[PDB]
Amino acid sequence: TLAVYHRLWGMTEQFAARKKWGWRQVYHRMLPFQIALYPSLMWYLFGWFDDPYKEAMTLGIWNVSKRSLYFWDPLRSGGDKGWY
Amino acid sequence: SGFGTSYAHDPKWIEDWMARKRVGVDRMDWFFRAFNRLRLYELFFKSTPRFYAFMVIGGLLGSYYWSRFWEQYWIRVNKGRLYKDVPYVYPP
Ligand SMILES: CCCCCCCCCCCCCCCCCC(=O)OC[C@H](COP(=O)([O-])OCC(O)COP(=O)([O-])OC[C@@H](COC(=O)CCCCCCCCCCCCCCCCC)OC(=O)CCCCCCCCCCCCCCCCC)OC(=O)CCCCCCCCCCCCCCCCC
Ligand SMILES: CCCCCCCCCCCCCCCCCC(=O)OC[C@H](COP(=O)([O-])OCC(O)COP(=O)([O-])OC[C@@H](COC(=O)CCCCCCCCCCCCCCCCC)OC(=O)CCCCCCCCCCCCCCCCC)OC(=O)CCCCCCCCCCCCCCCCC
Ligand SMILES: CCCCCCCCCCCCCCCCCC(=O)OC[C@H](COP(=O)([O-])OCC[N+](C)(C)C)OC(=O)CCCCCCCCCCCCCCCCC
Ligand SMILES: CCCCCCCCCCCCCCCCCC(=O)OC[C@H](COP(=O)([O-])OCC[N+](C)(C)C)OC(=O)CCCCCCCCCCCCCCCCC
Ligand SMILES: CCCCCCCC/C=C/CCCCCCCC(=O)OC[C@H](COP(=O)(O)OCCN)OC(=O)CCCCCCC/C=C/CCCCCCCC
Repeated sequence: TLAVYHRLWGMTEQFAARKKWGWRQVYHRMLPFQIALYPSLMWYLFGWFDDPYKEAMTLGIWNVSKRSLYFWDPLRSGGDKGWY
Repeated sequence: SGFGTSYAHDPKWIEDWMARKRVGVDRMDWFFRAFNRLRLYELFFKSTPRFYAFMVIGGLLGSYYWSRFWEQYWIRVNKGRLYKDVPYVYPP
């Protein structure tokens, strides 16, 4: 019967490894939230980057020609040197 | 009839209106049937993290092209009256 007790004692020997695995599975389930976090950050920080990085970050969809007709810096509407 | 008195009661045509229950009739089922084929629910809505990503990425793209569309509308309506449309001629 001591053998049985040995098995019952030993079935929890690896508690630290099992609790680590538990938390590793909670973190695995939280990785998908990155899909929304990262684009939201770049969405809020877009105005911080320089124009050439704005263009590259959007694969060229955004460029200087895409700035609004009334740019917040009116002297730079239509380009850095103005419309004409 | 009886409008404006304590005898007011629903006219006949309102009673007939409320007698039409449209039981067992669905004239808009085609819309939902075709909408479901986009698989938006299976791909995005069902999972909360993907639901958030749809709102964020959709808002990002939607906001940009919404601005783009109405900027073109503004340029068309005000054609010939914008600063860019009328290059200035310097006096000699
Ligand atoms: C991001 C993209 C993702 C991928 C692509 C996605 C593509 C899909 C996009 C889909 C977009 C939505 C389209 C509409 C879907 C159908 C309607 C719906 O929601 O169904 C749910 C549900 C369906 O009804 P149900 O009773 O459950 O149906 C049961 C059975 O299916 C059938 O039951 P039944 O057969 O027994 O019928 C019962 C019921 C069935 O219910 C209905 O069918 C009635 C409700 C239909 C609403 C339709 C909404 C359309 C959306 C507007 C789009 C605007 C485009 C503008 C373009 C501008 C571009 C810049 O009908 C009635 O109760 C009978 C009376 C109905 C009276 C309705 C009066 C509407 C008059 C419209 C006149 C328009 C004239 C325009 C002239 C313009 C000239 C230039 O309807 C609603 O809940 C909708 C009405 C809610 C109140 C409306 C709020 C009004 C205030 C806002 C005003 C501003 C509008 C802004 C529009 C924004 C658009 C984005
Ligand atoms: C009798 C009456 C009849 C009435 C008929 C009415 C017809 C209905 C009309 C509606 C349309 C019908 C279409 C029929 C298609 C038939 C063919 C077929 O079998 O379809 C395949 C299939 C149909 O599903 P199924 O065959 O029944 O399979 C069911 C499965 O559960 C689902 O399959 P699955 O998920 O296993 O595989 C789908 C797979 C198909 O694709 C693949 O398998 C490709 C996999 C990659 C292969 C390797 C490629 C390597 C190279 C890549 C190079 C390119 C890189 C760059 C790509 C950039 C892309 C942006 O991926 C996708 O389609 C997209 C999902 C990708 C993964 C999503 C999860 C990732 C995280 C997302 C985070 C959440 C937010 C995201 C952002 C949301 C937006 C803000 O998929 C679709 O048709 C669904 C399309 C999903 C895309 C979004 C659609 C929404 C946008 C609609 C716009 C509408 C505009 C309206 C304009 C109106 C003008 C007036
Ligand atoms: C199998 C598929 C592979 C997919 C990826 C590769 C193929 C993709 C499709 C083709 C495009 C290839 C890439 C081209 C990009 C060009 C961008 C460019 O030059 O833009 C111009 C801009 C501005 O350059 P410019 O100012 O000289 O002007 C460009 C010139 N004109 C104007 C004429 C267009 O440059 C950039 O923005 C350069 C960005 C480089 C970014 C490199 C990132 C590398 C990865 C970093 C990892 C960081 C995390 C580390 C983690 C550590 C571990 C935890
Ligand atoms: C393991 C192998 C993986 C690869 C497998 C093969 C398939 C994929 C291979 C792709 C390689 C080819 C990429 C071509 C890039 C051309 C860039 C260019 O000329 O930009 C000039 C543009 C414009 O240059 P500009 O700023 O000088 O503009 C001049 C404008 N005019 C003419 C009016 C004066 O530059 C940029 O926008 C800079 C950023 C570049 C964009 C980001 C990197 C490239 C992304 C490629 C995406 C490909 C997907 C399909 C297209 C998506 C868009 C609709
Ligand atoms: C759960 C708590 C959450 C708390 C969240 C707090 C609120 C966060 C608000 C997010 C704001 C995002 C940034 C907005 C920037 C706007 C950019 C813009 O419009 O640009 C204005 C204008 C544009 O000028 P241009 O001539 O085009 O040249 C600039 C360079 N290309 O100037 C700029 O872009 C400058 C922008 C500078 C941004 C600096 C960003 C880095 C700041 C670091 C913050 C670190 C915070 C750490 C907090 C730790 C707390 C424990």
